[PDB]
Amino acid sequence: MAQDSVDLSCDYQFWMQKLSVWDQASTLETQQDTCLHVAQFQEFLRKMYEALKEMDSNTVIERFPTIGQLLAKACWNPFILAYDESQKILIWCLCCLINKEPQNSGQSKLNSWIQGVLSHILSALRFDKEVALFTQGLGYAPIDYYPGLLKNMVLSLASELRENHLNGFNTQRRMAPERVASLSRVCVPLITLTDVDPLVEALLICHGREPQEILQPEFFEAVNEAILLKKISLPMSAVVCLWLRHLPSLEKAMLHLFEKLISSERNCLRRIECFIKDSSLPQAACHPAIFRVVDEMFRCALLETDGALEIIATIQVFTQCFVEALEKASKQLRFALKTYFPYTSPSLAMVLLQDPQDIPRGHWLQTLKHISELLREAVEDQTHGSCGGPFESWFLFIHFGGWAEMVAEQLLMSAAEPPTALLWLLAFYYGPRDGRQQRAQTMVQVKAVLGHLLAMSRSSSLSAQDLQTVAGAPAQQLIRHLLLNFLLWAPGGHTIAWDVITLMAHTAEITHEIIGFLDQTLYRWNRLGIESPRSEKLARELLKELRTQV
Amino acid sequence: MAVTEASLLRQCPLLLPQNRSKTVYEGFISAQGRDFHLRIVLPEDLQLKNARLLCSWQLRTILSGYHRIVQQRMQHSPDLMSFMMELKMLLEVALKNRQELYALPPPPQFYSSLIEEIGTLGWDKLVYADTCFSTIKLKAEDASGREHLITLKLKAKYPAESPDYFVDFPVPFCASWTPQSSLISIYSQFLAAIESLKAFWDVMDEIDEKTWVLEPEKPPRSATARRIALGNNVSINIEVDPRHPTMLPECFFLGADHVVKPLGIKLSRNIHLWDPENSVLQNLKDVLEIDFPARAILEKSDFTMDCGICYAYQLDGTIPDQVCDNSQCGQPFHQICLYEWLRGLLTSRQSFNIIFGECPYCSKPITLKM
Ligand SMILES: [Zn+2]
Ligand SMILES: [Zn+2]
Repeated sequence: MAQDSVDLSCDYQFWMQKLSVWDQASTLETQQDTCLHVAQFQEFLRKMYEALKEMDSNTVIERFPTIGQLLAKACWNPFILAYDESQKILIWCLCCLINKEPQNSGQSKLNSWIQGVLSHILSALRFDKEVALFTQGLGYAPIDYYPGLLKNMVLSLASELRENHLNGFNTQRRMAPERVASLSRVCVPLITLTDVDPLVEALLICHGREPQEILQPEFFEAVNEAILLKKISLPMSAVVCLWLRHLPSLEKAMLHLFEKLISSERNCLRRIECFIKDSSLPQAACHPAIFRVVDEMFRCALLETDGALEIIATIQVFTQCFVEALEKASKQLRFALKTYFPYTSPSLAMVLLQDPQDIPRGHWLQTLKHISELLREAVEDQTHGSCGGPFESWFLFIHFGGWAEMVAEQLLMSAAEPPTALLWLLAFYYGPRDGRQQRAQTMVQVKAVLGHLLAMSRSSSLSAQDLQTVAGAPAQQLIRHLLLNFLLWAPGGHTIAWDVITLMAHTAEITHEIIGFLDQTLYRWNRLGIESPRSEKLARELLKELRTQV
Repeated sequence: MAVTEASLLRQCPLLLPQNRSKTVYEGFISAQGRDFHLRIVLPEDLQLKNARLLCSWQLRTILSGYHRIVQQRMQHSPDLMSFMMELKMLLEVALKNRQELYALPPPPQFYSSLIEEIGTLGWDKLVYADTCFSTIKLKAEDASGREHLITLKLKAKYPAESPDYFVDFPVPFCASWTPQSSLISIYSQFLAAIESLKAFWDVMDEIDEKTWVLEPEKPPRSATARRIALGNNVSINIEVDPRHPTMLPECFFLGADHVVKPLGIKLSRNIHLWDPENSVLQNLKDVLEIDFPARAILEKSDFTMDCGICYAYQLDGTIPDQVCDNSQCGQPFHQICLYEWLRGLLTSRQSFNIIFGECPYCSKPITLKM
């Protein structure tokens, strides 16, 4: 109960003076301008609809001054009347202004004018003359040929574009580049019209030989947006070529993935996996150009946070999807891995690509122990002919889930006399760029902590305070996560998990982090097919209750 | 300057106005230390929409091709000064492209010094010299006994600027050139770089000897990849790192999905057993736990029977069927790939259901009947 007129009475004058500037978009500049502003116009009309619906016609005169001129100007512009719902709302506004029982001649004139403009929308013969004449003879109404004609109109145009593509450097008939840009502007307001989809796919695949961009960026954005909300459903080759010709559209698409992992679906990796596979990014990222730019936006996010676990998991999912699509669809002549991951020793990647589904559960220790050795070489023995640094070898290692998370659980499986190389790998995970004094201090703390935990596990089901003693910093998240892995692993868990979780969940950030952790872990288990049903049911119940605290 | 009173003097000094009303200019126009004859005529008024411009045959052969641009500039350019600025630029470009025909070195320094320097190297070295004496190529040996060539391309001023060095081997070759340096210097750096990469070479030499390398056939010295064949109708391709050859390679498998899978599994299990102290072969054999054939078929290798445009067998039911009418190519194609290609080229002409064009690989007459 605050404004009710003011913002709207301003927007009214803005839009009315703009419609007056526009009307019918018979030029270039009116067209580009309409296609831009149209989306807001739609919202303006929804608000206007709400306003006129709640009240009634012919009695009140609030904005009845120029509502007529506004709706007319709107209707004769066809880039407005072809956008998503504009027409349906414009009908509604005129249905409200009608009157059942006119008294003064103004109400009758209004109703007549309304019938006139509605008829112009629905049923006016502004089309070619001879084609109109031909049909009446055969006894056809507009409706029962409009569809085929459109269909047959579209296919024509698509062929011409198809032919212009093959005539690259040929003495004939060059499709005038003005018309290609024109079509690109005309497809934009009506992308959610199913009858035109054939035209889009042809425009995107038929790039042409012209070195300048012949399509205008209002077109790329509309297609891109519409692929991501699933309102157009193109085929994959079209979206890959859109990504490859308009890099700011690939940024706006990969940001729309980061909103998916930050806002809507935090730490539900099944909905992220579903989204990524359904989106085409994995299929598109088989192209080295797109994987270097998609990977660069992940790095920017990896640095802005100082190693957020939520980003890491998304990267792991993405990389797992990407792998079985690089594999799936490049039999002979595929790109060499130093071309996607160009900084590290290729050796290392070649190791980390090997899926742990393929390996027996018992031989994971050997493989990790080897990887650790080669990673230690690549970071600490930083000589020429190697990585750029520790961060880069880290950023690689992060891409491959499976390996990075099984580490603690293998230390617990070999908790008696932990191997120092695994301790090294784990300490390296939670912090690189530390220096040996830090890494050593962390490792010896961790070894002492593991000494405490093996003793506590082989003991009975004990309290949570005994755990806060050893927990009691820069090395907290490592110990926290190791202790959570201990809870899920040890059969002493499922009794005292809550006692530790409540105390550990100081803030909301640690809670969210632990939720993420547990989701990642169950995703990882269900993927690798490694499971103890105690931990599965335990983690599911804990996750259920922690999703309530938020 | 701005106005065409001192700026025209300063920017085209050897154009002299003949007429008092400055309408006819005659003289020379300069470009890269070379003066070209030029004679210009305006109308009674200062409009270039119509003007005469004659040149010497020197200047026309060099402004060959750009004739339409110049003709256009005559009509489009507002002032004479800007038209001359543009034509000197343009002339520079036409000269810089065909730099082959237009040059002269400074002999007193050049030809003698280069021959003194090739004597300082030793005439055992030199293997090739170009008639323009621009490109020369020298040879060196490995301690292992391998020949490696180096191409230099020399400018008009050799000792002044760097000469462009082109070499085969796969790490980027870096040559510290000074104005004091000479061919002996860069040659000593080249021998140093050779001796560095010895180990990579040893690896690839051992492989190409004791195994059926397949598709780097007669491989270069740049080549890091070796598609090795094993068993039958399956291969493992192997890329090696030059700095760390003995280190584990990038390897993966082409062929039958049912044969390769157990191999990938066995690899996964043995990868920890890799050791960069043995040989690549001596490591791979015990890692993948199999032996190789030593040239199981030498005659009928996998002659690539793929589209040679799309590089696939099985494009949409279609087979590589359309082939080349040539003994040296014999390259199959697809209808669709080869139709979309030939409809592109400018040379091609289409009868009723036939297109005649050039084979992509060998540029010989090839016919396609739809
Ligand atoms: Zn083909
Ligand atoms: Zn051929």
